[PDB]
Amino acid sequence: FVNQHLCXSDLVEALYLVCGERGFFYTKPT
Amino acid sequence: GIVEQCCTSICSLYQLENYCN
Repeated sequence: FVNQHLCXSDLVEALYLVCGERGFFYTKPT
Repeated sequence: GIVEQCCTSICSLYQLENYCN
């Protein structure tokens, strides 16, 4: 719907509305 | 990392769903 940068509250925005209110976890490998 | 092309450059929404769990 945009095909742009997906980072912070942006990549988060999606993740939140994308995931499905089931929490998530980006990179931060331990 | 998982949020590669996303947090760095362009990305895809379906990719965001993958992170979910």
